[PDB]
Amino acid sequence: IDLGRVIGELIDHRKLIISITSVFTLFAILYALLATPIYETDALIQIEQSAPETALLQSRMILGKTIDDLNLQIQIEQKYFPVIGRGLARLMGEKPGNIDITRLYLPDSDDISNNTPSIILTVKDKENYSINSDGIQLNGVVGTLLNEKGISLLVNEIDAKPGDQFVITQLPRLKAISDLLKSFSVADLGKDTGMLTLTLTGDNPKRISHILDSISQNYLAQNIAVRIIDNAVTDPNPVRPKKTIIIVIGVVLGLIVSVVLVLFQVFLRRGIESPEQLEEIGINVYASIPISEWDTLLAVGNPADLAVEAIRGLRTSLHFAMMEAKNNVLMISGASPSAGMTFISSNLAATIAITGKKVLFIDADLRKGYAHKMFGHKNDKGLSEFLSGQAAAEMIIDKVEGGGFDYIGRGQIPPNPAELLMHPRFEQLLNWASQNYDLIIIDTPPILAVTDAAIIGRYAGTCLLVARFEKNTVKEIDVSMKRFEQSGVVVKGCILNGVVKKASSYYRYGHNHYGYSYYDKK
Amino acid sequence: IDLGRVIGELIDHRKLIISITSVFTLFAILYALLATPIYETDALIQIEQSAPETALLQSRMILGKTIDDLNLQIQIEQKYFPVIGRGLARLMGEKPGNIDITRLYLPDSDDISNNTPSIILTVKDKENYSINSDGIQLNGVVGTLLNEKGISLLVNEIDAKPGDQFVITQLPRLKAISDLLKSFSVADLGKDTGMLTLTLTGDNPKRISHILDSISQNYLAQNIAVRIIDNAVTDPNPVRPKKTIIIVIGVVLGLIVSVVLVLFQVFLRRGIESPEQLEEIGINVYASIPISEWDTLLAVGNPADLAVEAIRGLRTSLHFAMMEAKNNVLMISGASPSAGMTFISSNLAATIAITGKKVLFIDADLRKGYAHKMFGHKNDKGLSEFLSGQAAAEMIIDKVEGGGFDYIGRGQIPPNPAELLMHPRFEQLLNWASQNYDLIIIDTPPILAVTDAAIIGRYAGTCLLVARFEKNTVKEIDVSMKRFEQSGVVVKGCILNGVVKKASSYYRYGHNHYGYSYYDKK
Amino acid sequence: IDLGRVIGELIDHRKLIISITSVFTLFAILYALLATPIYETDALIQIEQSAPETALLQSRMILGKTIDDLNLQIQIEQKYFPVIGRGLARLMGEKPGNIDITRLYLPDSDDISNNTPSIILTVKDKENYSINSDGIQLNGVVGTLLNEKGISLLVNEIDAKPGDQFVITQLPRLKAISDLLKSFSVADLGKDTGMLTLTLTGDNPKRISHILDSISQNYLAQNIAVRIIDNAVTDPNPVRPKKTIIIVIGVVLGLIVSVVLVLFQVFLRRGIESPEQLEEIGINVYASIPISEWDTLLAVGNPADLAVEAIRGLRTSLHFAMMEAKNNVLMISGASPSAGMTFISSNLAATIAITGKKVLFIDADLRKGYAHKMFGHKNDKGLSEFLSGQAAAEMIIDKVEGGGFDYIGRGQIPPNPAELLMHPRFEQLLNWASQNYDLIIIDTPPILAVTDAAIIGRYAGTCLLVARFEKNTVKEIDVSMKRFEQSGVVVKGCILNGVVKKASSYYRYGHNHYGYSYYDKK
Repeated sequence: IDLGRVIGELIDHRKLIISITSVFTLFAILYALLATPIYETDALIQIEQSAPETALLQSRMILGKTIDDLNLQIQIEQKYFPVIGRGLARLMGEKPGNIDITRLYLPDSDDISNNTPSIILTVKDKENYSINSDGIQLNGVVGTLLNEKGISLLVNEIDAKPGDQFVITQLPRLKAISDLLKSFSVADLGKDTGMLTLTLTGDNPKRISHILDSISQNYLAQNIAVRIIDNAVTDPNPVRPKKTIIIVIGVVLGLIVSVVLVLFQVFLRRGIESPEQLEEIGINVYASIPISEWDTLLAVGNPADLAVEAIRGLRTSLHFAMMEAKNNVLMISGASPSAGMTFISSNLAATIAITGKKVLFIDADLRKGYAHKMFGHKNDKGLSEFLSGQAAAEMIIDKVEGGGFDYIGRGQIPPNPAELLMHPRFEQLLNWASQNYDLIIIDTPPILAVTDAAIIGRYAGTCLLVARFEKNTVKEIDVSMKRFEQSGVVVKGCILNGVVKKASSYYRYGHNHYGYSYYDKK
Repeated sequence: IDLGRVIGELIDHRKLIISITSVFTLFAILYALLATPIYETDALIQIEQSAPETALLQSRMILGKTIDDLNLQIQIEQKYFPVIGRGLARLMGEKPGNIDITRLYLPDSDDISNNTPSIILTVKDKENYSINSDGIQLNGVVGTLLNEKGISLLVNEIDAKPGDQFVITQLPRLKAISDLLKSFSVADLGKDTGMLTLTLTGDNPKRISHILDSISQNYLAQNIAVRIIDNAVTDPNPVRPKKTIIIVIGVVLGLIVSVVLVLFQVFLRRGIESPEQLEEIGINVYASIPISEWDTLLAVGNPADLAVEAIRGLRTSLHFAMMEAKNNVLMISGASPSAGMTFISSNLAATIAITGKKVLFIDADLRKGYAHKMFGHKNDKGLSEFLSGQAAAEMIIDKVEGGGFDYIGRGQIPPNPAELLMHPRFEQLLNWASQNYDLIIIDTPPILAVTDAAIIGRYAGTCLLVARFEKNTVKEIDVSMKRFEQSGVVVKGCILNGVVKKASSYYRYGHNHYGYSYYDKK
Repeated sequence: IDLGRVIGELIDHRKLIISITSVFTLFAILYALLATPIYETDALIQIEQSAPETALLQSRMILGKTIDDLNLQIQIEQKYFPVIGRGLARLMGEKPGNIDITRLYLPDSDDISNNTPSIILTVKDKENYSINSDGIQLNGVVGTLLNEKGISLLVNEIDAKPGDQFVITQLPRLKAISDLLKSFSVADLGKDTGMLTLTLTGDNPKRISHILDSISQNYLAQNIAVRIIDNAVTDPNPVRPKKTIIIVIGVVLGLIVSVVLVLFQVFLRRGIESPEQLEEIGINVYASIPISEWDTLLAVGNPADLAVEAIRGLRTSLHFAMMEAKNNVLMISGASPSAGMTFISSNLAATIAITGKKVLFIDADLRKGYAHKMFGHKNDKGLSEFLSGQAAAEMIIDKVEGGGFDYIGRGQIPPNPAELLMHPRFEQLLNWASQNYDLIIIDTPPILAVTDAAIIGRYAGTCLLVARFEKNTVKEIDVSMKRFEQSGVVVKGCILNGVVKKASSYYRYGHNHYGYSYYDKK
């Protein structure tokens, strides 16, 4: 692989790459805008050492005094049902509702796991409120304390709108200490100075400054039984989430994921990429039919289609290739199902019939042939009925309206399709057809599925394989040709079908084999 | 090997990989959820150095005082018969039963090895209990102490349900010290500060906090004859087992074990992977029969089977390959036993007999031929009886009901099978059969087992080998062909049997050689 | 690639390289000249340690005293609508207007986000001024304080011109401290000395010296309740923007961007670079027509053109190449549209007609042929009308005035162009034309677009392909020739059209294939 190859692959997979990168960036931006902002407050303490003082500041004695003074064991959180309800409410300009509680004694369930009892407070108005611990409803008012059902609660100064719910947890003293200790850090900043930098993170900018002031003052009173230089102030710019580094990572992560997925699809695909791959093995490619964007025949409904023009090129190439053959019978056989053989063979018959030639189309796919459905069908007396002996040759030939050629349907699906084609009536039909027509085109099932095409190929003077652009493999075509040759059927060449324009073909090889549209635009 | 090869191997062995990875993850999750949770309590001590104080804290003098104060030599464990009975009981929400014992004097067996005497206490109710040391049953009550059979026991406040057994061990003082010392650790956390961080691990969160408080207080009283800043509190989140790192290791370990086992099976397998391996040595492969999911013949019970369609392809390939031969006798010989020769040869005779040809099936496997059992048999007068001279040719030919062809059974297993086939009656049978039939198909034993096929191959105009997909080796086929050629029998080609769809074949080679199913689904 | 190749590529892409480098340097110079200059003032303090004194200097206590003394919370900025209005005003010699404010109390909106209220002061004259916070207009005079609409303002000594607007923000105390702290740095400069180097950056050289003097004096008074050696003086040379390193980076960045863009265009282009690329595949190139700087024919309006001289070379090469051919019919077919086939074929007919030969020009591009428009047309009865049978051969032949040869127009665009060319009237026309003319030149559509040229090529004794210099690929030509050969049309060779002089061709190959102009300049 070279620079041209990888750049062509990027150009071809640009849509997948952009989609993956864009969804990654969207997730990164949604995270950076919905994650709760965490502020950081700092303070400065003058020590008259400071290494044992650092461990004393983070001790449960100093921090425990802060939990008790500020009631940090009363956890109050705004209620939001999703994991994004808090982020989007902040985006919508909704100010976070807050309630002040000074006394909270829950019945202390203290079960196997839930050591943190919780209730749900629903704001009814500015004054009164409701409480539901486990469905037990209790109505309370600011001021008057509540002592009912083993639940003591004192809510002061409800600052919110009616309908706001609040999860009120009474976490144990050690947990409240452990939460404060996890967000509280102490540094020396000079490693020799008597200066300690107390920092505290949290989602509430005002609350974390009151806590850090309490920690500094409780440590101050404890030491005198030291100087506070800078009291705790909260940085108004949140330190997390760091939006820029999250979005940039979302871009880089989306890009590298896109590349490795594209790099795998390039290294794992085995389908045909160009007619050159077939010609490298010695397989003559007579036409490359591009994908048509469009029950009528394409060569009649849209004669100017880019696919029909490539079929006209096949017509002229076949005319020079079909001379010096045994007979005027041309067999067309896809290598795999859904290769587009009936698309090519029926439109090829149309492009040759308009040239004034008498063409007979034989849908000899007794298993899955649908040429009768496509042309309009008196489905009785098809090819099956003729091979079985219950129909004459003149009774199975029909004319296509949007055609120009005669066509023979497969008939009713026989139980022994391969055995019917071996009947001598089949060769007698082709010998009779070879005298009343200029060209006989025969659709056959794929040789890698059944052997029907090998039997029919014995009576055809020219045999062509139909390969799908990306669905069929080069070796798949080579096995198909060798299977025909093993049964005495020489394949004249292959027809690549369903070619799509790709930039990687333009850089790996010097051509894309898609075809130029050519008309005066009017 | 390339990326395509390894990815195809992963796709083919995905079931083994997923099974191994899933059982590894299941074991890891069962360990992470059944291992007893171990909590960690910590304390803070202020030293006014601290390096000799660390060694004094872990001394048997300080720790020995703790063992005596809290009776740590009385080991009490809830009784569970399996290694998982404690884990699952905790999962089921069953609270662990605990009993308080203050006096435990066992008869002190002190034998060669068991220096730790043990008894089994069975809770009968809230008040009384039972005791069985070595089968000697003793009934005791909370309160009143027990002095019987040299066993002193004082159980206080039994907190459990009736039926809970308890193993009560009286371990020596040094062992109790060694157990505490193993879970007790001392650190300085500043390497200069007078701060010591005493930590203690254990399965009981309340007990380890009482022990660490005792250690701190016994060290405190001993030093004043120092300040305890933070008393021992237990972290409610267990430090072990670390579930996430155990499960993630279970995933990674299952994956790497799956890969190396798959990597060995890929590097150790020698069987045929595709018909290309045979054709690389110059062995013509006339058909690749896929594995049929299905005593009737497959070509009659299910004519539309994917295996029968590949046999129809063999029929058309054989017709073109059998012309220009000496006679109409086709010999089919597997390279190894259970290669599927009789599956192919009997179904091939059916697919050719429906074409209106007279086919004779000769089961010339006088050792293990079971064609008579498969078709319905008048087992008397088979091929053996004819070669021995006790049966006429017209008396050994039988007709298959679900057939269409005539068949000759092997007969009774002769003592000299190879010698019977050398009798001139065998060639006279084939010369007679060659005049009353269009094709004679002969089953023969594998040439690498016996020489019966080499003898029969002298009279057959066409000889084909049947190879099993993965069971037979390429060289195994090459040795079989060369052994025939060494005896004057030229093998026309090979028939690969039992092909299964594999993604690795699609990436190593450009084709899988399995065959496309082709029918209108109705 | 070698030194010659890369140097030739640089010479050929010199215009793109110079343009990119020049726009990069222009942006860098505009940045270096429009970015606001930032001055740096420094002071020297003598400490009698200095490590805790450094942290005390940057404390909010010392810096907060400076904000209050100098009213640093009153932010005054000259109003400029663009991001360059301040830079260019400084370039134009306009001195920055400044107003002195001592009292600023805004109504303190304090909404969700905007914690910094702002107003807009518009200077009306030396004495009075106007104020608009949110559209509310207020008129004030220097001296007399304003207390209206909850806005307290005291503006002293307006030094500006009437019309100058000023954004007056009252930022919070912490923000003003954070802005000063961000630009204030303290260093020791000896790491042991009692010398502290206080430095302060800012856009106002006089203001930053007053602030740093305040910081030094507030720290001096605070410490005595230390020696100031060097009072704060501002370096008159701004420390930023560093113009030289910005411009030099603009040069280097423009160069490396130019190189990588040129390096990609060289590695991504696949078009033909020289006639040697075609001859390496075995394609005979009979002429290389250079780009002509110029509805008349080029070979008549400017016979001395460099393109016409190369066509005269094609004429002499064709004369030697067209002998020993079946007939005197020459077909010319571009490989892709807009290849210049009609430019070459019509001018080639002119250069051969002046030699006294009778030439017939057949515009057989029934889809997009415009030869009739170029020569002057009685558009009725073209080639289409003749093939359809509604026009005689003698009625479709016309004479070109600026010609010398006869020409046949395409006629009205037929619905079946490819089918009309297959009519036997086409060969009868050429057989008749071959007897009344010395050479017949036939324009045809590109073979990679439609098959019209393959049909016409069957009756032409010589067939040539027209390749565009850079638009067509070598493989594109090779596919075109093989498609003709697949239809029984042998292409005699190719004609490279639109060649442009390039230095890289002179270094990769030994020639540029552009052609030397040759005339006596008079």
